[PDB]
Amino acid sequence: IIMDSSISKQALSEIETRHSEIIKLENSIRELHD
Amino acid sequence: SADYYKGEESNSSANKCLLKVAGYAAQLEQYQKAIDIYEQVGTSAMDSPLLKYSAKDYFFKAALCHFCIDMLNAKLAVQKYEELFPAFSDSRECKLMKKLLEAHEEQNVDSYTESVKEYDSISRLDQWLTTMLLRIKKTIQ
Repeated sequence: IIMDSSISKQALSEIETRHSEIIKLENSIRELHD
Repeated sequence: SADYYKGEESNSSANKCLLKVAGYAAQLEQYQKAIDIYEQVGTSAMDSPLLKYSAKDYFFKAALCHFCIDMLNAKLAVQKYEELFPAFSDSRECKLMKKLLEAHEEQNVDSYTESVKEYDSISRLDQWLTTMLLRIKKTIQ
């Protein structure tokens, strides 16, 4: 009636440019370079 | 004023004046003058390094003016522009134009509306651009 269990975790490929810096790319492309 | 500047060798001011007058006229005037002036200013600009990186916008304006007349001539204009300006093909403007013309030929209002909305999500539209897009949309039938 007992079974101890182990776990395995995974990391996340955190991306600086997947949101809020695509808007910053636009602010760098459409605004700064314009 | 553009004539005076051109005769005085002032190239930049004459170019800006011609572009402004053509852009203003296209809204309420026959689009042949707009097409001619846009093509001429693009021809002047591409050789120079000043507006070479932004001549895509002028070609986009000329192509949009062509589209407001008909579609076949718009296809011929875009293929001529890309043949003369190979760097225009990979431009996102060309992809947007291709999707727009495919939707218009397919007579699918939803596809065109979602394409324009997707384009507007990035960047931002202008009063003139929105007006021209609506005008071409109205005559979809």
